[PDB]
Amino acid sequence: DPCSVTEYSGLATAVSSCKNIVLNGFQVPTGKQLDLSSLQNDSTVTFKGTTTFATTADNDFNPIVISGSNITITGASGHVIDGNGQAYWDGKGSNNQKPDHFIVVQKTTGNSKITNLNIQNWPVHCFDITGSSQLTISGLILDNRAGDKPNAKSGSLPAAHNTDGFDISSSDHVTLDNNHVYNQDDCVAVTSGTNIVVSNMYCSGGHGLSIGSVGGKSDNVVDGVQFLSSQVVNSQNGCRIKSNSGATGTINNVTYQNIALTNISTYGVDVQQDYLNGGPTGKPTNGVKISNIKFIKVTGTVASSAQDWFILCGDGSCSGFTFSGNAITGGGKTSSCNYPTNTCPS
Amino acid sequence: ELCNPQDKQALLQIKKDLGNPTTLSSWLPTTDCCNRTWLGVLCDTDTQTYRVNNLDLSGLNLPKPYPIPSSLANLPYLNFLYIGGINNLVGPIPPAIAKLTQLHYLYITHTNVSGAIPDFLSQIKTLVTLDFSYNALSGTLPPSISSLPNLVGITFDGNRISGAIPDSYGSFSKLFTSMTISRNRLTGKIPPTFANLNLAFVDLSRNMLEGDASVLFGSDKNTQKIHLAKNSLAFDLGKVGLSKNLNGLDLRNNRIYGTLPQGLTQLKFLHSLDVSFNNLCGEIPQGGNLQRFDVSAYANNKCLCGSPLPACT
Ligand SMILES: *[C@@H]1O[C@H](CO[C@@H]2O[C@@H](C)[C@@H](O)[C@@H](O)[C@@H]2O)[C@@H](O[C@@H]2O[C@H](CO)[C@@H](O)[C@H](O)[C@H]2NC(C)=O)[C@H](O[C@@H]2O[C@@H](C)[C@@H](O)[C@@H](O)[C@@H]2O)[C@H]1NC(C)=O
Ligand SMILES: *[C@@H]1O[C@H](CO)[C@@H](O[C@@H]2O[C@H](CO)[C@@H](O[C@@H]3O[C@H](CO)[C@@H](O)[C@H](O)[C@@H]3O)[C@H](O)[C@H]2NC(C)=O)[C@H](O)[C@H]1NC(C)=O
Ligand SMILES: *[C@@H]1O[C@H](CO)[C@@H](O[C@@H]2O[C@H](CO)[C@@H](O)[C@H](O)[C@H]2NC(C)=O)[C@H](O)[C@H]1NC(C)=O
Repeated sequence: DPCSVTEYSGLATAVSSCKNIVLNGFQVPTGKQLDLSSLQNDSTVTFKGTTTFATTADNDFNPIVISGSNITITGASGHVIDGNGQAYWDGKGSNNQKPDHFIVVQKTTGNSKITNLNIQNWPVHCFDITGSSQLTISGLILDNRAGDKPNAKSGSLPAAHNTDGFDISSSDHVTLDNNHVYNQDDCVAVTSGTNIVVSNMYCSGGHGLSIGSVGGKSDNVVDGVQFLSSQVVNSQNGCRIKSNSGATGTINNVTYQNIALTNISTYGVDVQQDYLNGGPTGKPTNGVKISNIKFIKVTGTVASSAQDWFILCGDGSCSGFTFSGNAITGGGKTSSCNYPTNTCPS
Repeated sequence: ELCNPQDKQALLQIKKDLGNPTTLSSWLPTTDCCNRTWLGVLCDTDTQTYRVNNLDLSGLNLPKPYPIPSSLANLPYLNFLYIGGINNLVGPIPPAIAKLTQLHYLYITHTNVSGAIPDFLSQIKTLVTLDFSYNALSGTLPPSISSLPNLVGITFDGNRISGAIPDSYGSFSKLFTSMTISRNRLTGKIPPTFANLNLAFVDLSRNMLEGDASVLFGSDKNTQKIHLAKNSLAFDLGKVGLSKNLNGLDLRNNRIYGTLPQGLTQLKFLHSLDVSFNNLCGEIPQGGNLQRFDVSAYANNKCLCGSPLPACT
């Protein structure tokens, strides 16, 4: 059966010829890509057993790539996709070479879906979604909890770093629903896109639900993102919007609605326009417009180390912020906002 | 209602001028346009005039081709105007836009708008950014916009703009930090007057530019990204100074010669580098992040050597 893949050598044949493909749980050899970029229209790929990867210490290497139209990638009971993360982690993340993108979803269109995948131990960023349209990703568990501890190369630091769950760019009508992410960086990060929906997420250990950092990239327009009915726990931030200093662009129509926070270390809500090379400058610029941002029923408790709210907009670059029913409490550092007024909600 | 009656008339007239597209179904004449129900419409809650000051027209899927409605001029308080992702939006940028005397942020992008970028934009003194990327605009760059005193960036990528970059484009204010005009048909040399700019981001890739680009470099600049790939630039790269903030340098497919500057070693945040397909020679500076890069970052040069490449003899 050419459509039932039991070893890497049989994959290409199946992708070329088959509309229903089963991957039975094998190790992908070093430097070799689990290449689903040529999937036929209306094809289905089902993961079974445990899929593993040999070590490929290469920043530019992408282990799994997905592309096609009206495709389905899904998982059967008991399946596991292991990303060999333990072989790479060194406390420093994207800064020892490590494949930067574990799964690339590119040019995937036409009501495609990725459902019910069980993924653990991935090297750096997990999903990189790009150039796609009408895509649903639902029911996934991304478990990188094994990276929380230090290892033989990370000194005192957590071994896994920069382990974003879902990065989205240059995509339209993407829905992320009912996914669990245990990681060490952004649960979701949207740097560009339109009509993005992120619903029923459970995000633990990372940096929260984020727009940005926007600006200076190939696409610098974010328009219409909804973060709905989600949990953020044990994370650096709850809700976050960032734009890069000196850049131009637009963040418009972003809603955080019914977001529950527990044990947030740094910012309940964080909106700032002063980011320069992954760090704040304190001097926001006004080339990136941020407009029609709603925080509706963002509630819960943040850690004593945190500020409940932080807003640092540039001059005239922020407009139309709406606050309703929020209850972010517990911060021991006084909150700080410069828009809409000089006072925060909490 | 909070909605101003003239603003409401103007919005419904714009909708009509676009053929009453179904995507603007929420613009019901029986409802308050200031309540967030009308898709893409926001009113001024900062001054509490509640005049319409933020309009977003995106992905409208027009059934027929329509020009930009001149009725936009009847929303005189627009601060932010985004028109994007509309294949059936056609025709030139209309002089009605010149009546929007409070406009700060203007985007007309990913459409079929055509014709020249109009010089009347120089009259809208409040302009902070212009984004006219990925349309079908032609002609040459309007020199007068260099006089805009609040302008921080222009984004003109992906059109059919020709001719040389005006010498006047060195006269933007010290607030001006971003210039992208990639993917056009620009010819000639980068003006020496660009010594007077201090750009965080510059992208002039995929044009027909010739000659020296050293004026875009300098250890005194506050520059994050320099993107000049796929031109016919030619200068001695080893003589340039580098901004401490530089995180991306893309010079691929030019005729740049000389050795790589040793200052590359001191760049803490350099995370993207591509100097492939040029005429560079000598040892790659050893240090910093230079050895992290794939050999393909340095490939197809004249006589480069050193890690990541084979060692020099
Ligand atoms: C593979 O599927 C593509 C999907 O577009 C589909 O278009 C409809 C037919 C419908 O099934 C919708 O759900 C899908 O999203 C096809 O491309 C489309 O083809 C139609 C043909 O009528 C055309 O109208 C669309 O513009 C086109 N879309 C795009 C994005 O290109 C493929 O069709 C092949 O390519 C076409 C350009 C045309 O040559 C067609 O005859 C070809 O079969 C589908 N490919 C195959 C091999 O089936
Ligand atoms: C202006 O309007 C036109 C017409 O509505 C737009 O034309 C579209 O342009 C894109 C990009 O060139 C075409 O995409 C191509 O589609 C085919 C399938 O049809 C695909 O196989 C190719 O790989 C490619 O993706 C698209 O077909 C084309 N539409 C038509 C009807 O020809 C245009 O993009 C608009 N904008 C500009 C700036 O011209
Ligand atoms: C999108 O792809 C799915 C396959 O995943 C197509 O659904 C199949 O259609 C055939 C023919 O009608 C049926 O016999 C199968 O039972 C369907 N499978 C499932 C899982 O429903 C679907 O037709 C495609 N849609 C479009 C618009 O092309």
